[PDB]
Amino acid sequence: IEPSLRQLAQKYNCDKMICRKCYARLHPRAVNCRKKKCGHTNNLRPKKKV
Amino acid sequence: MPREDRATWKSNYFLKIIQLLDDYPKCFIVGADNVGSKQMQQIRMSLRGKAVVLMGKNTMMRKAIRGHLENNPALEKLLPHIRGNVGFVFTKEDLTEIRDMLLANKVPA
Amino acid sequence: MKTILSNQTVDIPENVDITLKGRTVIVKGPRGTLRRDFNHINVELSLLGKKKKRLRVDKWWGNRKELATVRTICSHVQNMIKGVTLGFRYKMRSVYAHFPINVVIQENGSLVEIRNFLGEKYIRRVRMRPGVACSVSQAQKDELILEGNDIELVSNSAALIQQATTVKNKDIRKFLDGIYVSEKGTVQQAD
Amino acid sequence: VFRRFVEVGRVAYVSFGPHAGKLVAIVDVIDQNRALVDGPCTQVRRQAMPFKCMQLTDFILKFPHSAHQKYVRQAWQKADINTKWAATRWAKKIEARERKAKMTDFDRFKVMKAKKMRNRIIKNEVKKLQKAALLKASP
Amino acid sequence: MKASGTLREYKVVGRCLPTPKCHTPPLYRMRIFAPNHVVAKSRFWYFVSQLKKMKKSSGEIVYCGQVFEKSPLRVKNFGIWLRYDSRSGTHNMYREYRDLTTAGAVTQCYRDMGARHRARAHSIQIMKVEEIAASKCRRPAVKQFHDSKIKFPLPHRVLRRQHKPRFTTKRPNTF
RNA sequence: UAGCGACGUCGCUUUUUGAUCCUUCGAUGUCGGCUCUUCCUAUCAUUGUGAAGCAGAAUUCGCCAAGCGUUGGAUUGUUC
RNA sequence: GCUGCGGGAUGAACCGAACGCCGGGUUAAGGCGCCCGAUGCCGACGCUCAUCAGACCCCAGAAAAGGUGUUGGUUGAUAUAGACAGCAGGACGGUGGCCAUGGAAGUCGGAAUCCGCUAAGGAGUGUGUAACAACUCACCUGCCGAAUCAACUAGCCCUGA
Ligand SMILES: [Mg+2]
Ligand SMILES: [Mg+2]
Ligand SMILES: [Mg+2]
Ligand SMILES: [Mg+2]
Ligand SMILES: [Mg+2]
Ligand SMILES: [Mg+2]
Ligand SMILES: [Mg+2]
Ligand SMILES: [Mg+2]
Ligand SMILES: [Mg+2]
Ligand SMILES: [Mg+2]
Ligand SMILES: [Mg+2]
Ligand SMILES: [Mg+2]
Ligand SMILES: [Mg+2]
Ligand SMILES: [Mg+2]
Ligand SMILES: [Mg+2]
Ligand SMILES: [Mg+2]
Ligand SMILES: [Mg+2]
Ligand SMILES: [Mg+2]
Repeated sequence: IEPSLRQLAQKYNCDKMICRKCYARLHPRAVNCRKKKCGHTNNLRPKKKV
Repeated sequence: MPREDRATWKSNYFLKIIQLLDDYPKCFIVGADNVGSKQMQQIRMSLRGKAVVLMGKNTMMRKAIRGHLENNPALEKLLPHIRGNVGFVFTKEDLTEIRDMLLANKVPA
Repeated sequence: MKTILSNQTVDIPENVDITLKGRTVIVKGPRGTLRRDFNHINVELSLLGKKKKRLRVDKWWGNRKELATVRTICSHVQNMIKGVTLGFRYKMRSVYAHFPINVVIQENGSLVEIRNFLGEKYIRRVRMRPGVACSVSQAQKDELILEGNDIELVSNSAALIQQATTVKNKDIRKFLDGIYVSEKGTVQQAD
Repeated sequence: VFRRFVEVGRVAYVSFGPHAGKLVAIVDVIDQNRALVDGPCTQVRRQAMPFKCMQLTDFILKFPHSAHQKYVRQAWQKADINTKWAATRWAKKIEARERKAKMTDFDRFKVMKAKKMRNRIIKNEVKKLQKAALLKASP
Repeated sequence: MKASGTLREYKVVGRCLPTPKCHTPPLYRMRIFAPNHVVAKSRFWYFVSQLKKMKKSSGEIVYCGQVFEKSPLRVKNFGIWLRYDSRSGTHNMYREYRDLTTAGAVTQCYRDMGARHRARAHSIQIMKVEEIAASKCRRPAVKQFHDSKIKFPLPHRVLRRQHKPRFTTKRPNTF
């Protein structure tokens, strides 16, 4: 299962920030949902671990 | 941090550098890559007796001795100065024996 | 606030020889030649220096968005100069669970054919870009190396691979399976 | 590209406005859209005019930044802008356009007779030369 | 005010009428930016009624004069203190303009406050106009124009819509 | 703040009911059902997706989305 | 109502203006891409891009709230004694200090907490070995080159719709 490769796959699919209003996956450092459908809010939450 | 505060923040290093300014001929230009372990005491303890080793930010020391010089010379330790982690044991002792003891006497010795 | 003449400084090394006919940039080097079309950007391009090859990218007036634009030309010319000297190399370790993933190169380095992909029966035939080669690397478990000149084409190929390997209707915090980009680098090392 | 950009002390032509046909020299730029211009010898008094008003040309001077009428006149006379201005094809074009506007009927009559004579000579010699080109390419 | 055309600077002095309770009132002075002297005389009463116990029937306007520009051929730097009044509430503002004369600077101020903040000629009171020296202009536009050896071309300059006939076989070579 | 959310608070809708009497009292045939066509989306299912206190399954909440479906019966005249 | 006329496309009530029939001239309210008469001005200054733009009293549909979309503005805090992020160095010692002996040698938990060396180290923010350990953060120094950071406010536009 190779935990370094697990770190790589979790880097590509786990540690993202999810916006509470637009529900889009963004980036681990991002502050704002880039979508027009909510309008660039600063309302986020981290993506849930197992 | 309000300039001097007469406390130990900014112009106490700019009291020590400029008040340990009238006791020496020969800043020595000791520089080490890392001192995180007991290398700090390896700098001071072996060179005690005449134990000095004082220099803060080289960014602090750009216009510092220029504006508070009044010593004419020893500003020929100019732009060869800033670069590199330099510790400055400014001394008053005999000849090159100081550098000779440091030519290795802290990191492997 | 309608600024004036922002200018970016692009050094050019000794091996590559640049030649522009307008906003169309044509660069020659050891590893093939290259060109792009910067027509829609409206920025002064000029080069100066007898065999020193300094390039300046200059935009007058503008807006804040266009002062943001004037750095992007500099960065793309930097990436083209890195590519035409060295070339770009993407190293991808395939991360597989209880099922293996078989990856073959079907024809001439272009076509990539992915199989067995969590036990799916569907053979996944993916067509890469023109101007980029792909090889299963040696001395490493299921590492896949893509080599090319244009970084947009090479990384679009890598994106096509990692979006070909995408898990449907499951958790994607479990089932961490796919072919992902692990390392970005140059063709010739130590440079 | 952009061979001619404005500067402190670059001469300029005034196309549309109250000063059509008169050179000015640019003293300094006020803010992006107008500038202070001045003419010592071309009879135009120191004032601020827009940039889309003025038409740029290629002669420069050497001014101090925001100098007086005196130093503008000194550099003007020492650079000899007027004679060198009349000795370019641009002013020849302007002169020809003014003469064509200031023609009369007898002038147009002479223009048409000279025009017919020239175009007949052109037609004959062009036909002879292209016939000779055919005879040259015939072997 | 309607701020029509170009502005003019008036120096206007005036006082209250002499009563037996007070001979010789202090005879105040203001600096009014107005399209003409009539709007100057009205705007003078508008400011002086806010500042002191004065109104138009109570006193008199003694002198009303045009202020000719002290240095017209110079390119000056002006600081304006604005008291515009927005939809929500009033504010304070310090703007800078690089321009020839004081009247032109205040005209640029009215036009720019009409353009940016949608403040009409109602809500704008001009507190103080100060010719400020170079290198103390706070604003980055006037700061970037503070340079000698200034170079810029005129890029993409297009003009003369239909000064030709509406039909031609030329397609214009802008620059 | 996955899903909900009191104490408060700002709206939208005319598919509930109410208020008004502006139109017709020298008449606009009044409930419900049968049949039949089209439209809306504030999506129940299907296509493509994102999030879960989503291991799988089964669910729940969102988004683009009205193309195509949304039945057979006992009762009551029923809408329900 | 009892009233036409010029604008608001369309109208009872709006905005100008009230009527005999006509020729010339001027304007009002409004307007000047083309319907449709007039900007076919070498008009002046800025703002805003909308994947549902916006476009004129009455007026014929929109708010609370939010935006590192941009544009101003206010109040503070840093920057020549070099910030700001970026690359490079470290991140101790008296001291395996102390509660424990389930670990704890700063890393689940508890009280606390001083000093020295200095360039600065928090009797240690955390990563991770169940724990020992590399490692980072706080804090510090080099290369760097001139503005940067934090709140708050209102115009347009967007979400809310
Ligand atoms: Mg499932
Ligand atoms: Mg009725
Ligand atoms: Mg009724
Ligand atoms: Mg009837
Ligand atoms: Mg009937
Ligand atoms: Mg009927
Ligand atoms: Mg249908
Ligand atoms: Mg009646
Ligand atoms: Mg009456
Ligand atoms: Mg009437
Ligand atoms: Mg009408
Ligand atoms: Mg209407
Ligand atoms: Mg009608
Ligand atoms: Mg008439
Ligand atoms: Mg009118
Ligand atoms: Mg017309
Ligand atoms: Mg905003
Ligand atoms: Mg809207």
